[PDB]
Amino acid sequence: QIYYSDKYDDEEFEYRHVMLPKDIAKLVPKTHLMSESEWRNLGVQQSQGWVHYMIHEPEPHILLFRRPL
Amino acid sequence: LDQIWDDLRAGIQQVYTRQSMAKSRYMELYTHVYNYCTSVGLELYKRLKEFLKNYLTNLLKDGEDLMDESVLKFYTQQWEDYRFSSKVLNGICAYLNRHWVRREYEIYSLALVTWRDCLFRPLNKQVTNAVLKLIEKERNGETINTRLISGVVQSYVELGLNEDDAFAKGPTLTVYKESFESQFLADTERFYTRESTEFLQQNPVTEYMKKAEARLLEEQRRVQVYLHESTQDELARKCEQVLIEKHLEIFHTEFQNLLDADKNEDLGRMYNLVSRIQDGLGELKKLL
Amino acid sequence: PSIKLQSSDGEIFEVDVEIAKQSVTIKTMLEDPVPLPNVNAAILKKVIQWCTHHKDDPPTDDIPVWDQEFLKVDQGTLFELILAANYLDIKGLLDVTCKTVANMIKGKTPEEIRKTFNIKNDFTEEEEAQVRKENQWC
Amino acid sequence: GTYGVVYKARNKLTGEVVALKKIRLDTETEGVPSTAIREISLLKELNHPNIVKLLDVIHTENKLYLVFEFLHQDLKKFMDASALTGIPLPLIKSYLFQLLQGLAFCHSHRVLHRDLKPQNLLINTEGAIKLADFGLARAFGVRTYTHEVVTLWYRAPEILLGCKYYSTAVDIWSLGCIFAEMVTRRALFPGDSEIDQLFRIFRTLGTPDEVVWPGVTSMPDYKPSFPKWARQDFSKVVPPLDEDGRSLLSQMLHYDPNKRISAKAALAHPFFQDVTKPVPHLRL
Amino acid sequence: SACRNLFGPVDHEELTRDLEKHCRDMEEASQRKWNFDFQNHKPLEGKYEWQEVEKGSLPEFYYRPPRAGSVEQTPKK
Amino acid sequence: VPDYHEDIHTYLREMEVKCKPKVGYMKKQPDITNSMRAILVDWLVEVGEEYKLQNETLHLAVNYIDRFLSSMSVLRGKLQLVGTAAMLLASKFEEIYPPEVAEFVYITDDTYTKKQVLRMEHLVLKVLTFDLAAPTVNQFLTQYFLHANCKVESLAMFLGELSLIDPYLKYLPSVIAGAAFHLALYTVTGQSWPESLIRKTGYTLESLKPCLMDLHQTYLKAPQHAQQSIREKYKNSKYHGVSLLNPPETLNL
Amino acid sequence: VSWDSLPDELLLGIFSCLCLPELLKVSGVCKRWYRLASDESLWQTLDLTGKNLHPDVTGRLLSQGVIAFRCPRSFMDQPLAEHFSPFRVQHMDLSNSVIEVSTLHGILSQCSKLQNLSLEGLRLSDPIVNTLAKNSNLVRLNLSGCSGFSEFALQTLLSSCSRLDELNLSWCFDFTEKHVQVAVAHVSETITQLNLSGYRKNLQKSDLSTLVRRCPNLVHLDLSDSVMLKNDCFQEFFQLNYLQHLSLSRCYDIIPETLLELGEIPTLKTLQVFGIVPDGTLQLLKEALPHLQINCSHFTTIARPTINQEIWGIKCRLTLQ
Repeated sequence: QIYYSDKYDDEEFEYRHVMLPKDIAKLVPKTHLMSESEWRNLGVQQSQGWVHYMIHEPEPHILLFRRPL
Repeated sequence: LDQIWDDLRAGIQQVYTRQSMAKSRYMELYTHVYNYCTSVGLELYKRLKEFLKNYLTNLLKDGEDLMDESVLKFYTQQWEDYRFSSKVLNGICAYLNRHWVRREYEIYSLALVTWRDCLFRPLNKQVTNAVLKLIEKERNGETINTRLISGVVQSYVELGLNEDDAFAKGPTLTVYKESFESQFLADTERFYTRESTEFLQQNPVTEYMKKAEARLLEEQRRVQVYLHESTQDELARKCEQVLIEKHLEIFHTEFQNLLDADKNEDLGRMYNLVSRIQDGLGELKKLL
Repeated sequence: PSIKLQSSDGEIFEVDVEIAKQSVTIKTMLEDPVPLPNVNAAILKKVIQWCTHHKDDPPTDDIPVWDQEFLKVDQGTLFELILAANYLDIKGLLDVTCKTVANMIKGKTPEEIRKTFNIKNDFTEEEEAQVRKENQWC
Repeated sequence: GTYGVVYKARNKLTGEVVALKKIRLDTETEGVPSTAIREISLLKELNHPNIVKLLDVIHTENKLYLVFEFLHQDLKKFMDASALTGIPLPLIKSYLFQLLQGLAFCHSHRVLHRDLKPQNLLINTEGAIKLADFGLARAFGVRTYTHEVVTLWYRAPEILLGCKYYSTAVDIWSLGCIFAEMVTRRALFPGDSEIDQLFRIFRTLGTPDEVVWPGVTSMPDYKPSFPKWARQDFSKVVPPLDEDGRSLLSQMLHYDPNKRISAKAALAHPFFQDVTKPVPHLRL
Repeated sequence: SACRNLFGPVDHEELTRDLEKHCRDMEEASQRKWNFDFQNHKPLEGKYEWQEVEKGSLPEFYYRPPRAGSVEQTPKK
Repeated sequence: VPDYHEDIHTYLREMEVKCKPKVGYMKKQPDITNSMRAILVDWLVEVGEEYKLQNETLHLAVNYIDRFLSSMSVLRGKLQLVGTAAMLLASKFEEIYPPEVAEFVYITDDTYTKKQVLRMEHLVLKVLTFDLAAPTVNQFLTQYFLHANCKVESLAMFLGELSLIDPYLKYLPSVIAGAAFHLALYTVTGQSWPESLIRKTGYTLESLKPCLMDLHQTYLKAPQHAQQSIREKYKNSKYHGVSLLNPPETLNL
Repeated sequence: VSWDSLPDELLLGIFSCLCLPELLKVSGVCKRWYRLASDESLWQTLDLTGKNLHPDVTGRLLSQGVIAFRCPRSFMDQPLAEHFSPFRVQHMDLSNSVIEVSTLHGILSQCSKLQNLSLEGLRLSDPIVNTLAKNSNLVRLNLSGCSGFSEFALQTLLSSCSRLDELNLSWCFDFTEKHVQVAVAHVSETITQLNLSGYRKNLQKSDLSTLVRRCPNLVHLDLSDSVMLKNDCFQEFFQLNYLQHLSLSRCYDIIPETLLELGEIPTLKTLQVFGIVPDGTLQLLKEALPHLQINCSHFTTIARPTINQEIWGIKCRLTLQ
């Protein structure tokens, strides 16, 4: 269900995005974005330091994280 | 403006010392007030405050300096008339209260504040002393004109200062507590302490108990017809602490001898009295 | 009972006390032929009609259609009517007139608004560019 | 498995290519589909060598028959066959010439395709290529139209950033993507979703900004917290291609729609004015 | 307000007969020029060599349908 | 970009002559009159307004109505179903989210079944032979407006629709469009037909004099006409309420 | 009729029925209307959700008398050039905005009556927090994800602020044992809701003990991703008395079974324990302590202004849709 994406990076940060199924995606808050504890509770599984930093209005079921180098 | 001010002042002179003017005059005054506030009425507010201070000082000059029994029949009348006429005046200048006093002082509250500054005159202690003298008829004498007391009591209740303290909440009895209740309670204690002892030194204790109960019921009734309701508890506590709670040893002796006597009824009244006070029955049960 | 309300020119319209009670000023005056030298009969009759229509109220933003058609009248009377409502200090009537004027201003440009309201523009031709510069972020 | 039935006819004709198409019509659901009506009305009005021709319309009680024009091979399978060999440059130039001619005609006649992709381009055994799939056509006079276009692989930054007017410059973007794709046998922008698509476009052509794209910051779905990438050298993006073709691609995948060349303007390129007409080398 | 009539209901089976007699015009010309049984999805004697070409030959467009431990790190998939 | 504007203009000028219906067709109908089609088109504009559709839908619907009646006769009761089918066709061709057949078989007060609507749908497709991309005036007006304030356009479309209410069918849609544009421009601000239009479309004022005076006189007679649904609809502020202005009594041509 | 004869109160009454674009539009009519377009009574509650803008524009707007200034996820990466007076804003929301350190320092060196705040996701610094120390009236606060300040600055801030009702010092990715120590040492005594998650190898036993023996009024607590919490921590919570909402999610050093003891605290209502409890055993926990709610609120609530466009129950009237 949870589909991850490859790492694409610029000269200073390094990124990733993650898709969600319908049941999980129905949970995301549309007012404030999240924090590491929040999305780990959601059910994401990855390293330490990734920061949720954007919401895309047309498609809410996609999350965008980043973490510095 | 100026031309408005003369007629307005004359009209306000008319509203005080009321002669029940006609609604045409009142609409003329209201229209003047509304007209000036459309062209921002700080200046008119200042003039109103000035005029009230002047008039009330002049009224104080006369009628004062009586010291008893006539400071009341003067003060209650003046307070009543001034309150009514000031209420009407607040009615007239109602346009200020909506559009300039809202950016901060209502006219009625200003009038009450000025009358309060008339209260902090010898007119404060004199009237209280005279009321105490009149209620010195706690002994007897159906000459207590309750309309000469309830007016002052209500005035003391009302004048609780409110000028932007927080807001109009409800009962503001600060002035009542700090300028009338204390003296009343102290005098009550003093008089009862004197009379109870002098009566004890001449009579058997049964009549003392009867008189104590009678005075208790009388002083519970008295508050319901004279004073503000937030007074019953403290007065009851003090009158109990004076009429009883300070002759318990005499109570013990009479308790012993009434057990030597054959009265089961002073039993009941004694029980009611001692129950009115704390922890009495233990000494009653123990010698029992 | 009833009260004899006299306009600025004698058009005495006898009106129920419970109807005139709607106006706060008259309410407080009655609390303790009455001329109202700031209202003529033309406005007074319409005010009485409106009050009688709202006499039994409980006591955008969903303007009632009765008032709306009652307000479907030209400019000068609207101006005089707002002033009369302020002078007598009636809440709902002043509110609805203000709301109608607001909705009627909606849509037009500064030129059109300035034209329709007979507003005398001033301090212009050199600073309006600056004031619009203050408002790009709109 | 792989259900369907087709029919042909080869009796006496030079342009003897025919094929029958039947489209189901459910009796009581919206009736005739809007796509069918748009297709038929916009198709029986155009005629051109680089466009599939319609010959007749047959309307039964519950089915529709369209006598299209048969043709041999599309582009996806043709590139898949030559996926390791590459495509001859003159053949590419001829294909691009025919595509540009067809686009010029369609846009002159007020018709928008909006659905161009290699899967809808049909080639003949003589080098001639023609368009198809006019079910998404619409007659534009520019208003605000429908907000669903070709495919996430071939959309344009006009639609992805949710613009309101998408007048006839999106087909140019799709054509450019197809051209670079067949040149390198790789789709330039293999998006997973819209965000992956935008991030890939940025990675290839650098982050847009007011200098590059005027009025980009005010688009409904722009957020300047995007990654700050730089426009890579356009060379290694399209290695096997010369300088003049690079110029044409650079001025045919430009961000701003106004600064994006049209069809007839593109017909006059040097790179392009050199014109051949070979034939396909493999079976069709 | 827009819910209005103009003339009341009118006869209908005459409409059905009229429209179906209308539709009997693409029955002689259809057989003539295209020599195919369109109404029955059947081919005919000829003049148009009818075959059933296999699906992999012609491009797909001609038949396309319409529309303690448990540490905090990354576990690869 | 003007890279295609003149080409599209020329192409439309070419198309408009192929789809022009017959003028004297109306008498051929045994039991229908021009007044009756006027009532039908009035109902039509009412429907088009209340469903919140576009006016180009109305123009295409009336064009299909004309090319159908001018090429086929029918008894009295069927004009309503014909109009509904024309609405369906125009909406599906043009408008983004077309209303369903249920709404149309409802707005006729449930007087006809869905299947008859489908059958006459087949019929109208048959007689038209799937030729629905016809040109109409609004495209010409929108092209003209490029060479101006919103009131001008509101009045222009007003005059055009008043024309399509019912003697104008002699003139081509470009002709009516030009005459309405000139008259509305004069009425709103007195400006005259610019030279660039004469360069582009080739029309001059003299060539459009008859339709221009017809539009003037019918504009005068319109406020007292028996039907004013268009008038009350353009009373709305969306169109700047411009249906209430005065029809000029004499022009300065 | 000359409508320029209207009184100011009626003109304000008229203006108070508009929407922000039109109120901006009417400002350009005549000098009097220009005055009345900014009269500190229409500008109570503003809103600039995500709308890009510029520091001087926002400074002028705040100086006009804003109270409830809501501006989440808007970008201001440009220098601030003008001086102002001390502002009057009370409920300032700036979460997630891409803003510059110098600009944020400039804008915060003016506000001093801040009754509430939120600085989620931003990056702060020593002058930032030093200036922020002046707000001796902060009912709430938030610093989630922020990073950069130092121990001395943190202790000065927390000592200066006393009335602080709820704190959320979460997930900062540059703290150390020193930072968390000074936080728990100098936190105020009124804290109703507190969150200190994230600090995996920095939250230690003595720290939690000091916290619980200092602040007795914690109603909502959470210590997620703390890996050094044990049984004695559980009894530390038993010394607490009003803990209605706990969450020890992903606390890896804890057996699932000792959690049954937690229900013995009387006033508990919720417990979010994601990560430790394996599947199936959740039913075991529920049946073991069925007087609670386990794993039912995925998202925090500690000083998050919005959870619906209303900031902290306050509704904004001037808006941009």
